[PDB]
Amino acid sequence: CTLKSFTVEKGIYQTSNFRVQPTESIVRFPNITNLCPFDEVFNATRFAS
Amino acid sequence: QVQLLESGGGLVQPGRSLRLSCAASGFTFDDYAMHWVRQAPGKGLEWVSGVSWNSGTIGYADSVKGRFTISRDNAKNSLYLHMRSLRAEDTALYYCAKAVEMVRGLGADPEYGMDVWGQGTTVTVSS
Repeated sequence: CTLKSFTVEKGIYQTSNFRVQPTESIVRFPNITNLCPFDEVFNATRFAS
Repeated sequence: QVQLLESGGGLVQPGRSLRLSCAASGFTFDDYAMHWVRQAPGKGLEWVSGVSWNSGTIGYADSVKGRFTISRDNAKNSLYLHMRSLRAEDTALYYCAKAVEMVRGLGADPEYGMDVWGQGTTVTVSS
């Protein structure tokens, strides 16, 4: 299928490219320290008028 | 240095309106629950009203409920105290005090600890 022929003459041909595939998935990020103070708004004891 | 300046005093005939204003300078105005406390002439203190960090008032005194109206403004660091139905009895000094515990600094939110006190005005009413 590479030479586009049926009979193939003797030799050494190059056909394709051996390649390894990825295995899984990785995501990275440093330790998270800041969280938005939503509780102070949502859990506030008294809302404004 | 922390500064609590109040203004609005002056004799007004009974049946009029008054709008005291307290200015705060020297701290984060949004992490401290303000208070308004009166001071009768030659008598003890008497709590009037207050406001939490989030512009939510915490009720007024039993004998004053119905006329006073407090309002806060964190943008200008200004607290205001609208007053209605003025009467001869409503003559006293007025301090605006601040809480001590910052919000979420440790159960519930703090409201106690009136530590810093400004020099009060001399509101008086006469016919």
